Amino acid sequence: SYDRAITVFSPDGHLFQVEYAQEAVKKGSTAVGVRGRDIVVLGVEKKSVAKLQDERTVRKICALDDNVCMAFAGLTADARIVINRARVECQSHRLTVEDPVTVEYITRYIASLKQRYTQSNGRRPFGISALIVGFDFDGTPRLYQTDPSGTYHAWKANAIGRGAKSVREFLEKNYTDEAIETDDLTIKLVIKALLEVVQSGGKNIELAVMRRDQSLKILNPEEIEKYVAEIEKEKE
Amino acid sequence: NHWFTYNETMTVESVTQAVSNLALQFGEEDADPGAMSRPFGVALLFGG
Amino acid sequence: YNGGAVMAMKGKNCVAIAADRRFGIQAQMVTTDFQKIFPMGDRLYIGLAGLATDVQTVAQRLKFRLNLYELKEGRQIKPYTLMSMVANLLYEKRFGPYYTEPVIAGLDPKTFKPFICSLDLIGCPMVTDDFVVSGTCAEQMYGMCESLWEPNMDPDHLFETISQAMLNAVDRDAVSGMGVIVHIIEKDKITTRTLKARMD
Amino acid sequence: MAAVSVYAPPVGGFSFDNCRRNAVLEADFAKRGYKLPKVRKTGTTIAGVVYKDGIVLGADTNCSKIHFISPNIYCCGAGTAADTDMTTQLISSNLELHSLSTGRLPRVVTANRMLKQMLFRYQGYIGAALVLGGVDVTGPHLYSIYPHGSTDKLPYVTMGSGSLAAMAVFEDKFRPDMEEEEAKNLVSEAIAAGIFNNIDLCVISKNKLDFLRPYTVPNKKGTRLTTAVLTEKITPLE
Amino acid sequence: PVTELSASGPFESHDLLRKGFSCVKNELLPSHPLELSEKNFQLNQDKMNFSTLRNIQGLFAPLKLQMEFKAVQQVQRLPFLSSSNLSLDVLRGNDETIGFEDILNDPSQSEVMGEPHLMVEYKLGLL
Amino acid sequence: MALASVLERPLPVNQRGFFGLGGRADLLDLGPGSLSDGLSLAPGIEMLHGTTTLAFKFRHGVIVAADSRTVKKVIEINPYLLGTMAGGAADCSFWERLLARQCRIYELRNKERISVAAASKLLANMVYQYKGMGLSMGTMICGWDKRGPGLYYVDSEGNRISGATFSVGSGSVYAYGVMDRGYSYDLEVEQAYDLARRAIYQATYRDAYSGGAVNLYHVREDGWIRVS
Amino acid sequence: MFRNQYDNDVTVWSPQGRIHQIEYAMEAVKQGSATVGLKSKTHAVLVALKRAQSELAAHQKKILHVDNHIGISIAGLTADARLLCNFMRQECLDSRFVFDRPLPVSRLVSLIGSKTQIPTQRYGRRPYGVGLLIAGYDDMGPHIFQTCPSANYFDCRAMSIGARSQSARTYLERHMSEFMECNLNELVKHGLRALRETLPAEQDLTTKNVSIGIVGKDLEFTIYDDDDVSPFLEGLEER
Amino acid sequence: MAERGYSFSLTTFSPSGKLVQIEYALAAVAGGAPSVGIKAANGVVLATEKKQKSILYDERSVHKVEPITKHIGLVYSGMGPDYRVLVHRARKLAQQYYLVYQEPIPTAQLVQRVASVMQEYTQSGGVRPFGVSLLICGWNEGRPYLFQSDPSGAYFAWKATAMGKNYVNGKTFLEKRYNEDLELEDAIHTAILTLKESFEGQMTEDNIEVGICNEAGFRRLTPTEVKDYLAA
Amino acid sequence: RYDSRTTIFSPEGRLYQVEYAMEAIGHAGTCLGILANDGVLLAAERRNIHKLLDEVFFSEKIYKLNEDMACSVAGITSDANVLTNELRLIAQRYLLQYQEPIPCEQLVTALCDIKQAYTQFGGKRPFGVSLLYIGWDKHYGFQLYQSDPSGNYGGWKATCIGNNSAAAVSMLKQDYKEGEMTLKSALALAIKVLNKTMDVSKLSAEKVEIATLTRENGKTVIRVLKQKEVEQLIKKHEEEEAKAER
Amino acid sequence: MEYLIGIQGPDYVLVASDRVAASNIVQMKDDHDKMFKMSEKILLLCVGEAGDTVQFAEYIQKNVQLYKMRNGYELSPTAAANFTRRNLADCLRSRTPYHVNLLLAGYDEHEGPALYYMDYLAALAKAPFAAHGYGAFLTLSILDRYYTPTISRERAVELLRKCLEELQKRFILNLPTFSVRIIDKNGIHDLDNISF
Repeated sequence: SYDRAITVFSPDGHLFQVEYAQEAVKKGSTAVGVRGRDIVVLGVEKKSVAKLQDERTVRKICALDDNVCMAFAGLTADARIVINRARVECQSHRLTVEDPVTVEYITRYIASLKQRYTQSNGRRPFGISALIVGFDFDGTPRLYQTDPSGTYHAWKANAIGRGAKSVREFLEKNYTDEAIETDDLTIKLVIKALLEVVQSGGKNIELAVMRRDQSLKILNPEEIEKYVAEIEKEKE
Repeated sequence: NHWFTYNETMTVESVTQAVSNLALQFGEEDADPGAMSRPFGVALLFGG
Repeated sequence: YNGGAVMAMKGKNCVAIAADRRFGIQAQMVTTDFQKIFPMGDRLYIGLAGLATDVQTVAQRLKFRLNLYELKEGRQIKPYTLMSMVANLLYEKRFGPYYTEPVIAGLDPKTFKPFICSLDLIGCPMVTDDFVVSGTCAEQMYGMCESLWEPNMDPDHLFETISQAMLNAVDRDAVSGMGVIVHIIEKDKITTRTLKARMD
Repeated sequence: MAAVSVYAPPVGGFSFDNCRRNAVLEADFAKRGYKLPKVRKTGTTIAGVVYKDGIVLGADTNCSKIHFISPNIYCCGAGTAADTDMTTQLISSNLELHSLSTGRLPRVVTANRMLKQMLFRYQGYIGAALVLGGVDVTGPHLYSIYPHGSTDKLPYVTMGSGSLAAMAVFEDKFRPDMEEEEAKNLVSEAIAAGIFNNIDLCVISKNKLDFLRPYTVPNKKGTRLTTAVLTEKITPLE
Repeated sequence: PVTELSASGPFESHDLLRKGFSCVKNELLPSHPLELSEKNFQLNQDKMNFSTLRNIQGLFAPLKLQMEFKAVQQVQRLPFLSSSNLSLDVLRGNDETIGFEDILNDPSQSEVMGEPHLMVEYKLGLL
Repeated sequence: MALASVLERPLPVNQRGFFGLGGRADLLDLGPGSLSDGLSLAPGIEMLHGTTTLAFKFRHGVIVAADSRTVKKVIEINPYLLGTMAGGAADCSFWERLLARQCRIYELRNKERISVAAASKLLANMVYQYKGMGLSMGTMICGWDKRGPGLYYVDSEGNRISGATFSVGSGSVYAYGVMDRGYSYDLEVEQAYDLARRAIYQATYRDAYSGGAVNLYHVREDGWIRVS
Repeated sequence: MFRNQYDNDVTVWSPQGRIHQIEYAMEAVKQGSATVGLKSKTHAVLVALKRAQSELAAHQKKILHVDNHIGISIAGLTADARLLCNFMRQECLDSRFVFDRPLPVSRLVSLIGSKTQIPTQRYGRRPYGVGLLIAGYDDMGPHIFQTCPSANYFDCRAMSIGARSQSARTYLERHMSEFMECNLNELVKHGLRALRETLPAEQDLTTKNVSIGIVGKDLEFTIYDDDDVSPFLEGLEER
Repeated sequence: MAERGYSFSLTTFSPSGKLVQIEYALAAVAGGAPSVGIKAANGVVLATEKKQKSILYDERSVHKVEPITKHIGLVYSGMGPDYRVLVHRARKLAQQYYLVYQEPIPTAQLVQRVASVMQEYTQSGGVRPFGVSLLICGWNEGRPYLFQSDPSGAYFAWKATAMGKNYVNGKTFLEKRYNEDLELEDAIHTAILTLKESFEGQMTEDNIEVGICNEAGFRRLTPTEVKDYLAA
Repeated sequence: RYDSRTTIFSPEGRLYQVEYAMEAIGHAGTCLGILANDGVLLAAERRNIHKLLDEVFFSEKIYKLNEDMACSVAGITSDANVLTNELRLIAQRYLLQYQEPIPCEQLVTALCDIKQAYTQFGGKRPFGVSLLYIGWDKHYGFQLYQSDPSGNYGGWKATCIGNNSAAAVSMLKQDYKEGEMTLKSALALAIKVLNKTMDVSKLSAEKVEIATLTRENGKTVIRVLKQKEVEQLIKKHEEEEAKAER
Repeated sequence: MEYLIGIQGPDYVLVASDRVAASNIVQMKDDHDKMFKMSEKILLLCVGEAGDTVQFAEYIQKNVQLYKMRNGYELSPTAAANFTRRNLADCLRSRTPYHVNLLLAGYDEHEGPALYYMDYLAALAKAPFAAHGYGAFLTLSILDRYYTPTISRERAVELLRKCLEELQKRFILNLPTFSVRIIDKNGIHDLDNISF
């Protein structure tokens, strides 16, 4: 009839411990994923950067295979666990069927792992939600999202984390077919969505793009600042 | 599994019975680990 | 296949460990020319004659255990303790052994007293104070070592004697392409010499 | 490192890898004359008798074949050298634990049980044939344990290569309740008859051994006892 | 010839990258006569002791020993870290004997250990 | 009872029928015709065997052909995927029925059909698990996926070869010869060559046991057809 | 009031010496719908009342087939009834396999008793919330057994279990002196009149809400449902 | 005294990071019989107070000062059964070290392995910490060792220490009278005096226990030897 | 909703038992790590400073894990012993399989996976240990990592854990020069910070242990400074503070 | 009837392997690649049983790629060689007669070229040149007679052709077409098949 147990329904029919894990997700840095035509983009805000930190070690965009990528929001240690399991599963699927994982296959596997941890009130759910972008083996760009309960959906553009609602409103109002025509417009649309929650933009923004038949490429701060400068020019 | 073993389509009621055998196995967690430990919170409508 | 031959002798406050090298060979099948002598410490060495794959496996597992021991105990291992670790590993096979047969040759890092040893493939150690041999040519190696070894040698006489024993043991009138590598451990330095028979 | 292929934690004990590999490899090498390494054996004459107030254990020598198991129990071994060494060391440490808990100096029957049950556990695959002998509050006890796990409590026993000559000498000249010198000479004589085509001697005596004082750990020490060249390379270190 | 291919239903799934190199061809005849005798030795010793307790004293005796064994083995350390089995040894009687499992191929330094979560949730029966 | 249940051994002492180092042990081994039927996961020396087969890729598909007829020489895995027989009849039939079960489960989960590479790899894994245990398979998986026409030879010895021309059987040496082909043959011209090749097998035989016509095949993009 | 610490678990004895989760499981049996079992010298019939939410649903399957000579009628939780029915069917198969003969009804019921007694002592379990009316036929004649959530079983001349089954039991106690020499038709009619006694004065037995299962000397266990019950209901005088 | 159940669980930190069930196990140690360890220049002394203080005890039966090997010895203050179970384990660990390395275990290595066992017992839940803090005295490499392992599994190397009842006053006494150049005999005198500080009446050789460790190895003094030391 | 288990989220998504585990370090001794251009260092406050405590193993807090790495724990000491043992094991397992020394972040990641496993499965207390790692590898050179009871690591150029870590971090952030640090200036900054944050007592080279990691002739050299050098550093700092005053 | 061969130069590694997959129960074109790309600058050349070699090389490839995915950088040729040695040792003992002969070629920016021989018992040996399969001793004698450490890519290819032609002289046989590849600081490059 309450929370405090993972496997107990409340009289309204709510499992509140899973919902509190999703509360844990809603505090993390905002992650924005936009699915383009031939490029798929991921962008995470670098919330409260410390100057004496190796930023390479606190990155929230990761490569699962050569075609699949993933950004997360939530508790970072849970995310590390889930990411490494997903990497092993990508390689194991390649060993099983020779074919690269479809982005749905690895999204489904990640969700099944999180769903295993939402059972058995002697375990603790993973307090992360992931944005799994990628390209299928036949070249279709994909963007999926899993959440702590083990539930995944396919999106055109999405945001998770703190300020996901404002960014998702911006994306709904601004994601069209004319914002997707080029790779550059997709990148600038992700940066513009992230600039809706990021103060002092450009230096708190972590972009990584993945073009078709190419590996994940993290954009260095110089390229990101060039894109932000282009955005301000286009503001006129 | 039914097609492999018996070379025919499983009837609607038999599919529903197999899913029910899976779905009624809650509680009793320390008996067959990997069991569910609570009722499934989903109602299904098999139409065939 | 030739397992090889590893030898060790004692001098005066110095040890020598030697193994054959196979300079010129284009053999095939299982590996023949392998690395046989592994530094296990500042003044501690192990020679491993036998199947090449098992020599490498034993060396790697021994280094695993030795590195862990030296980190936990914060001290440099002693030759006799290395003997006992090697015996414990070799015996934990025992039913399906490693086809390797080691010799330990080192200097104790308190009084720099020579230690030499030789185990079999399941780890029964033989600690002598004059010389040890290990390999498929132990009979004539033993004969030559008995005929040439003199007590209280010095580094140069040790080098000469161990080189002569190896060369005239693997001889078979076939020292062609047969090499000998010799490490001479002393309190101050370690001198490695790779040498050939003059006949060639 | 977290290997991907590991599900359950590893255990200890004998390994039994290399078993099939060694079978194929030994069949292959034997078909080519390659002489894989062999195990060391210690077949030599070991003998023991019970005199009036103790036992005498004897062996051939250049080595030391008379093992230590307790201040009151000693052992000789024939068979695989590593097997007798490891067997006697394990039972010696077990008897140290036993005595250190009980506060009593051990019993020879305890050592016999440990040895026979360990040798039965490894179904004769540990090649340790032993001549156990010691002295407790019960008196002098001499046993002979065999690699398959069968013992035999005896007044005199011999093992090794000259076992038949030494057994003949014992049947000739053994008498119940000899003196320490008589039994020492008999064991030496049996060994010598077993070798001719030095001799170690271990004497555990009842009146050299106090079974009323509390047991204290003994101190141990240890065992195991021309042509011209062309130097191609030199490389001093340090 | 082992028969038993559950092959009625050989539908089981394995993780290819984690199965390593498995050869069911040779997993029917142990590699050594002593392989299984040593693998299952504490198991067989417990079964022998429970059998003698059952036959001499009754159902209660093995049940209480198994219940104590189950209890102590459960306040333990998560499987990716080595435990001491202090209470389990006191119950089984191994607190004053050293076998060859204790000195050979030490479990405390395994040379290989899996992932924490994978090893924990394998012990939980989840695969 | 509750204690033995809290223990969850089950071991043959905490049960009923134990009278030594074992005894009757709840039924002296006697049990039931299974506890689980199928529809769920759960000395006869005279097994059967096969003879002659072709298969080439194409520009317009993949073309299987077998030594006529009776007996079966081509397994019809599902509408979009074919496979031939060599070695044990039960081995080929069973393991590719299991493959079709896997292919249909895949299609249900993923809403798209399995690729030929994935299907042949699944089969190669299933029969590689029991390598050296006497399985005798000589199948030859062919189909059409998003990558175009596919043709793989999967073997019970772990082999899994991709190729654009395969041939198994007695007349294989004469049938791989006579395979003077081109990747851009017309469909009629392809049927021509496979007919002629199984023929140049049987130009030393005639209709009879494993004899008849050519049991030709054709894997189109929308599933295979039986030409004749 | 002083009861709250001792009734939440089946492993706690109340200071009055009562397990309360057992009694609550017995209530779970009372929450089904009435089913009747009675036997003559040659037949053992099971009559059950089905609920289907009164429209748009096939009714509950209340009489189940266990073997050619055993059939059960359930009242209580359905999941428990299915678990116990799977157990009964497996035990009957095992008997036919090993011994080639039909498992005796009393032996089956004893096995059910042990199986359902274990949850009422163990932690992390709950009693079975289903009560059964087992109708059998073996070498010893017809049999009617009643199994309970408490893991008790009773050999009955006749019995009704379920919701408002006291009225059926009053009828059966009044009329049991003539059950034995009844033939199949009027035995099933007796069961039907008892089941009707478990109903309001307005409602009446129809084909849509009556399920019947007969086992007997010549019959194997057969279940009559929804149109097969008409021969039995046609001759039933009004209330 | 139930801080929101932070007091009753071994696996729950309190909001301030304390584990107030391992410090309640340290209150079992500080309520045990006094122990003293003094590391002299050529040996270590382990003196304790016996709980078996009446005439009806066989004194060849159960001891509080125990040997682990020839060169290592223990005393405890705390709960006696926990001590016994840890002593048999320490003896097993020492013999495993000998069997592997053919050398007696060093004092520090033994202390580390015993402390790892204790730590294991402080982390699971459904189990209880050990109610003993040990003093380990050893002699390795011509150098005495005195260690102390507490119920949490955290060991300390000491020059002198005191456990059990009245151990803060005991440590204060030891600070004023310990000097490094102390010889083993003066160490025995000082250890007996530190025990005599916090002692319940007249002290006999039959209600205290002493064990020394020097080059010759660990040894428990006989009641005659303790009588002689007490007479001076 | 509450804080009795590690396996329970509060209704704002907080794992309170992990936060309490992380609160145990703020009691422990101040461990400080600084990254320079030619080496790394670990400066640790000797918390156990009693009179009768013996002269101990080469360092109380600094532990060697490889030939190439060292750590410096703060928190519960027994958990730290378990964790450093497992660190050494993990490193030797990597060396056994690849015949190459483990890279520093892979070791940190493996230990932090262990710590996270203890914060995720119920009925297991998390490790109240925050570690501080320093090392060198052929990929990224000199590295300094930090780890906290939740299994949550990060690489720094100067960080502090333990008592008064926040004041120390403010001082480092004000005074650490990125790119222009050498090991002597890093040692000066370490003494300065570790002085201003140990204000329960006056700094002396008996309440601090300093270990430096460098590369000399192709080998890593983990070296724990001798007591007679830390005194010279403290004198250099005191003379500097006298000059900067007047 | 398999052939492997490797030649290591000052900045390149040149490997060749025959394209026959005979498996003579089936008729097929040669087409067979016995070189597996473990990473961007590592090749594993495997000869041995049929099916057992491809499975082993694919397992090794998936583990090398998993290392790259987890860690961001790649395994060096030496670390991949030792990982392969350990896995071949584990597979050789699990799988009774299991003859997989390997030849790992690679390039590392901070180690240069690297060729590794590994016999059927998993004994890794870094070598300047190597060869498996038929006539391996004769190829090795020719190479030893003619291999010099500063050999060029063109001269190494020509020496390879010498080895194959001189094996064709001593053994009157088909000598099929050989895949030739080279590994330098720019990755794996395909060269022209040696055909005769």
